[PDB]
Amino acid sequence: MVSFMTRLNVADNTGAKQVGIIKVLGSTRKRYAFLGDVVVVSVKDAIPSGMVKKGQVLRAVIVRTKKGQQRKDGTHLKFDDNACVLIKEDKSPRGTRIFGPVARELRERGYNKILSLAVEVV
Amino acid sequence: MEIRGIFGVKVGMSQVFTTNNERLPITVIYCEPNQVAGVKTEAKDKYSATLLSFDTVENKKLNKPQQGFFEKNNLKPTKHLQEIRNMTGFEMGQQITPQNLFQVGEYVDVSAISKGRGFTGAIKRWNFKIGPLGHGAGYPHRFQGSVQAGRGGASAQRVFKGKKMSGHYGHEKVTVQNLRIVGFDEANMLVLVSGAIAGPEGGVVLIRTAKKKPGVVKPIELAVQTEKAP
Amino acid sequence: KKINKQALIDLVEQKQLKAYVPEFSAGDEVNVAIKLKEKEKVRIQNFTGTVLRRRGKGISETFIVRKTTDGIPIEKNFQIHNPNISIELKRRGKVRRAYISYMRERSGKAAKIKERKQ
Amino acid sequence: AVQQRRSSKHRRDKRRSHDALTAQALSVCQKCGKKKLFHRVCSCGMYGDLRVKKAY
Amino acid sequence: SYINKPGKTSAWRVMTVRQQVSAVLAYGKIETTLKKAKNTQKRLDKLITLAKVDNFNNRRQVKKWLLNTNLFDVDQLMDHLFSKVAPKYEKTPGGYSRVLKLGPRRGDATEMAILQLTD
RNA sequence: CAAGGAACUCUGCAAAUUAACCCCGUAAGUUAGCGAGAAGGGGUGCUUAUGUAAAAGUAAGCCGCAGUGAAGAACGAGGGG
RNA sequence: AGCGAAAUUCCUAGUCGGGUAAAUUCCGUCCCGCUUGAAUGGUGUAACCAUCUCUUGACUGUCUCGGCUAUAGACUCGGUG
RNA sequence: ACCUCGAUGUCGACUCAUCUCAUCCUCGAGCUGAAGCAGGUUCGAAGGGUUCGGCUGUUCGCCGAUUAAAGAGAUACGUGAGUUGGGUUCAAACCGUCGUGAGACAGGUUGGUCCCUAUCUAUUGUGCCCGUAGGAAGAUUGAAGAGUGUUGCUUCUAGUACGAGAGGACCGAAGCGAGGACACCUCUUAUGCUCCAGUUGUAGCGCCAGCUGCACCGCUGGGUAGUAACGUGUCUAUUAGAUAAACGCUGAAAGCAUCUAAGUGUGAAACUAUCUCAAAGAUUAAUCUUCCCAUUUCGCAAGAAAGUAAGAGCCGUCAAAGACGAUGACGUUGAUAGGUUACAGGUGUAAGCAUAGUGAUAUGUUGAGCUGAGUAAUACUAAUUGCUCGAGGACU
Ligand SMILES: O=C(N[C@H](CO)[C@H](O)c1ccc([N+](=O)[O-])cc1)C(Cl)Cl
Ligand SMILES: [K+]
Ligand SMILES: [Mg+2]
Ligand SMILES: [Mg+2]
Ligand SMILES: [Mg+2]
Ligand SMILES: [Mg+2]
Ligand SMILES: [Mg+2]
Ligand SMILES: [Mg+2]
Ligand SMILES: [Mg+2]
Ligand SMILES: [Mg+2]
Ligand SMILES: [Mg+2]
Ligand SMILES: [Mg+2]
Ligand SMILES: [Mg+2]
Ligand SMILES: [Mg+2]
Ligand SMILES: [Mg+2]
Ligand SMILES: [Mg+2]
Ligand SMILES: [Mg+2]
Ligand SMILES: [Mg+2]
Ligand SMILES: [Mg+2]
Ligand SMILES: [Mg+2]
Ligand SMILES: [Mg+2]
Ligand SMILES: [Mg+2]
Ligand SMILES: [Mg+2]
Ligand SMILES: [Mg+2]
Ligand SMILES: [Mg+2]
Ligand SMILES: [Mg+2]
Ligand SMILES: [Mg+2]
Ligand SMILES: [Mg+2]
Ligand SMILES: [Mg+2]
Ligand SMILES: [Mg+2]
Ligand SMILES: [Mg+2]
Ligand SMILES: [Mg+2]
Ligand SMILES: [Mg+2]
Ligand SMILES: [Mg+2]
Ligand SMILES: [Mg+2]
Ligand SMILES: [Mg+2]
Ligand SMILES: [Mg+2]
Ligand SMILES: [Mg+2]
Ligand SMILES: [Mg+2]
Ligand SMILES: [Mg+2]
Ligand SMILES: [Mg+2]
Ligand SMILES: [Mg+2]
Ligand SMILES: [Mg+2]
Ligand SMILES: [Mg+2]
Ligand SMILES: [Mg+2]
Ligand SMILES: [Mg+2]
Ligand SMILES: [Mg+2]
Ligand SMILES: [Mg+2]
Ligand SMILES: [Mg+2]
Ligand SMILES: [Mg+2]
Ligand SMILES: [Mg+2]
Ligand SMILES: [Mg+2]
Ligand SMILES: [Mg+2]
Ligand SMILES: [Mg+2]
Ligand SMILES: [Mg+2]
Ligand SMILES: [Mg+2]
Ligand SMILES: [Mg+2]
Ligand SMILES: [Mg+2]
Ligand SMILES: [Zn+2]
Repeated sequence: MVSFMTRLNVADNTGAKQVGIIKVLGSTRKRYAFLGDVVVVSVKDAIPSGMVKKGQVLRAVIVRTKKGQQRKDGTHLKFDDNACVLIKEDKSPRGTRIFGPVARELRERGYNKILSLAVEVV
Repeated sequence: MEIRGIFGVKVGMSQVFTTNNERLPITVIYCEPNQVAGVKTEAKDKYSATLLSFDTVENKKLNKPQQGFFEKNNLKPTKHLQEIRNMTGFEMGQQITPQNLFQVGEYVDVSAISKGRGFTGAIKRWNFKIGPLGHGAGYPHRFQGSVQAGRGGASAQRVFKGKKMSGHYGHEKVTVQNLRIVGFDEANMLVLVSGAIAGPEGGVVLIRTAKKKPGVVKPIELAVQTEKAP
Repeated sequence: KKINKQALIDLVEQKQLKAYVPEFSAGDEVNVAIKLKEKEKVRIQNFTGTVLRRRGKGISETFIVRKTTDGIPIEKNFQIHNPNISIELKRRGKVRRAYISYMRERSGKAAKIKERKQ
Repeated sequence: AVQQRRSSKHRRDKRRSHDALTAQALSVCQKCGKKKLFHRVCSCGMYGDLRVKKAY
Repeated sequence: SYINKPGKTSAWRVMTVRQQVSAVLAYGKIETTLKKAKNTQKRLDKLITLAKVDNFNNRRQVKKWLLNTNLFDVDQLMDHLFSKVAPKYEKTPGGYSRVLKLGPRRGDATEMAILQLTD
């Protein structure tokens, strides 16, 4: 359960090494963000040859969590790091490739482009 | 309305896998055949109810007034007696089992006595917030919360009745509604009920027709494992 | 009127147990074929990896499988007696404990379990 | 906190009304007759028909 | 409040049962408190039933409980237990020890109890 | 004490990290003395053999999730009054 | 002369730049400095400080958010009081 | 300047909130310079909700990102016998300014002791006595009450209604959530001080091996039962009645008109119920069922001497319970607790022996050994052969 002002990694090609959460979008006092949740974030560690600049406030969706979540069948999916990919208003990823594995929770809440651009879904 | 009720003893909780790929936690209830000990009619009594007898025991473990009542009514001696409101349509002295009462997957609600917990504080009882632990503190850390309403003759000057403070917690009747029956076991007289049931294992449990959804029956079927042997 | 609660609990669990249920210890690498259901049909998706733990008694028997994709290690908790799930033991390995937590700390050449077991 | 008014000699006895004592249940030994409090070994160390301890 | 007494710690509790069990095995009677007698009975019975086979493994197991007493050392208590006491209870289905209640102490009013080996 | 890691608060108060020995490496500034244990890293167990007055060390092998296996040992960088 | 929104600036949370998603605090600079200023010394300054102030890495129950365990109390019995 | 100077602790923050409506959101309606969407204003409505941060001691305030919304106030500008002391306002020190000076400044800055074991009442829980007019054991009705009531997004309806176009519905249905609440431990985790294993130092068991004491439970990795959430089940619906604002139909006073005067309707998260809990000390003390009393004499009758039962209590073993009472199970005609047996779960192949190696160590016996609470049988041990209280219901 990624929470407010949590530094996590970006699994895409956009020039952003460390990103910090600002608000857990969706409701009032939404405590946590699980897989598939959308958040507003700020780039804190970036690169010179990157589309984003350090200090920009942007919108992201989370794809991995260290705590993990449990599915309906009883399977518990658990990664080792919290990761998000940069998305646009239309819900399309900002990067041109996706690094690492991605969850299946994206498929229910749209996000078809991220899955098709991913390496392998879990 | 047409309220159906049964009594049983909770033996534990398990899970079953179902078709549509869901893992459903279930509670297992041992339900003895219940005996209708009395029927009370609207015309003769001013209300309508059905009183059954369950949890049978030997006659030497029962008191004299109760065994006299049982022998006068020609019933099996039981140490537990309770009724449900608005239960009609059953003849006195008829054995009733949940199979004739509820369907395979209909919605029911369940009432049971909660697990006793004793004298608990305000935070564990009323979901209160704990005071700060660092940055300097005082003797009361697990504080209940200031009960001041007004100081002075023009104000209450008293803690208002029904305040939220420490006291007894547990051993109290509670009802959980809209629980779907999962399976019936006639040979073992065993009812499978989805979800979690209040009370310790072995306590009494009342299963009644849900007032929120009286006639709603959501289908549920289990999964057959096709796993072939080696 | 003595009530053996576990016998009744065992019976409800027996209603849906499996026949084979192949065995595996803590440090084993298995191949788990998930029978994922789409709108139609099934895509058999393999989750081959290393076991990390096996807890439970009956229908609640669970095991932990750890995998590594693109250098990212992912751990996934399966239920043994769960339909649409198939387990196939591949390599039997030697470990000195039941819950090898250090595998989620050791990685690379140091995350390889020697074969053989007794 | 301390009483701003002194408690009379009547409220004091009302509170002590629940301080009364209870007589412990006693029984008779089946070999010597002296009264002993119930469910306990007598002074001779003879409980029921079993010689427990040596005589006082 | 600080500089409190160490208290009835778990280590103290294990040592108390150990001390009492060694004495009741040496002499045959113990005059203790009822709540302490009700706790030594479990360890006393468990020791006796494991000492019914008289193999060297059982001696190592028993030695984690016995302590030196006045009438016997730690090595003759081993012989006394394994050759005199335990062989007597060869077919008794448990319940080798009995706890009975004495009167209250004059200076504490705590309920005393005698723990003995039931012949 | 899981996930997060100062979001708490007047303030990282308090608590937490480091901690012994040995081997590498160590900047700006300066009154050239310092800064400096700077920063940043690595090794430590047991056995055999070689080493010595004793070592330290060296080579091979073995075990454990972890080897000053427990106790006692410095948290750090930058700017300003 | 030097320094200057200062332990000094009332107006004032002064203008601008930097630090932050966002900065009455901080750093640099600007100068109508109401009322700075040269042995009640002025301006700099390496090292040092259980000094004050600000940013930051690791770190953690400070916190989101509370939970469990063990003692000594509290609570029950006997004695003093 | 009326109370208080033989003492009413004063800002802000934290915890707990309660109340009012002059309503921020949700709900209903009239008008619109209301095409639709989104608005503006007024009326009705207080059931619920009404975010997190940066700077400042701050209230306030500006800014950032969300939300359906980030309402206005009162309660000693609520709340220190509840917490803190950052600010103000003690003694210390310095700057600017005033004073010849000691000193001063709603000018600035650094530092700087916040006590009390609750008698009454109020409240949260739990008991004893007595009453309920014979006693006791059960099952009830419900007078008077308490608790909850929040809402969003997506899809369909439907690119339909409207609109040159752009854009884009009311009504209704389905799915998925956030917060809050109740319960539970199958799953995921946290804890799990008489559990298992590994392991260091030292002192002991005369030595090796193997154990014990101590070192935060010595440390480390797991972990039974129990306790919990970060976990998963459920609730946060619906309906009926009487209505507020508003709209009416039929209708005159006032031949027209007119919602009203008679009569008859519609109408909101507000009210009364439906939902959950508790409830006959409700002294206005209720109802039903069952069981036990129904002696011999003397005289005096809700009189005596003895004499008659259901049941309850004392005591013991306890835990579905629990501060102590109480609640619940049992007390030899018994499975209440311990022990034994078997098993589950947990830990991870025990000691010893044999082989191999020069040795540390590995391999086989061996999924072995061990195990606090867990499951079920088994009277082996402890619940003794005991004591006390307790009934004839006045009359109308
Ligand atoms: O004297 C005190 N309070 C007095 C009582 O007479 C009174 O309550 C008071 C409080 C605050 C105050 N003030 O903020 O100036 C003046 C008097 C306390 Cl300092 Cl003990
Ligand atoms: K005064
Ligand atoms: Mg103090
Ligand atoms: Mg404290
Ligand atoms: Mg008043
Ligand atoms: Mg008045
Ligand atoms: Mg008197
Ligand atoms: Mg008293
Ligand atoms: Mg110790
Ligand atoms: Mg943590
Ligand atoms: Mg972390
Ligand atoms: Mg804050
Ligand atoms: Mg802050
Ligand atoms: Mg400190
Ligand atoms: Mg330096
Ligand atoms: Mg300067
Ligand atoms: Mg000048
Ligand atoms: Mg200058
Ligand atoms: Mg300054
Ligand atoms: Mg600025
Ligand atoms: Mg300051
Ligand atoms: Mg400056
Ligand atoms: Mg001067
Ligand atoms: Mg001069
Ligand atoms: Mg001068
Ligand atoms: Mg200077
Ligand atoms: Mg100093
Ligand atoms: Mg004590
Ligand atoms: Mg006392
Ligand atoms: Mg005046
Ligand atoms: Mg006057
Ligand atoms: Mg006054
Ligand atoms: Mg006075
Ligand atoms: Mg006061
Ligand atoms: Mg109004
Ligand atoms: Mg209502
Ligand atoms: Mg900051
Ligand atoms: Mg005022
Ligand atoms: Mg105030
Ligand atoms: Mg206020
Ligand atoms: Mg004022
Ligand atoms: Mg107060
Ligand atoms: Mg206060
Ligand atoms: Mg105080
Ligand atoms: Mg006061
Ligand atoms: Mg201060
Ligand atoms: Mg201070
Ligand atoms: Mg001074
Ligand atoms: Mg002067
Ligand atoms: Mg009342
Ligand atoms: Mg479990
Ligand atoms: Mg040795
Ligand atoms: Mg309605
Ligand atoms: Mg109506
Ligand atoms: Mg008309
Ligand atoms: Mg009267
Ligand atoms: Mg038992
Ligand atoms: Mg062995
Ligand atoms: Zn006697």
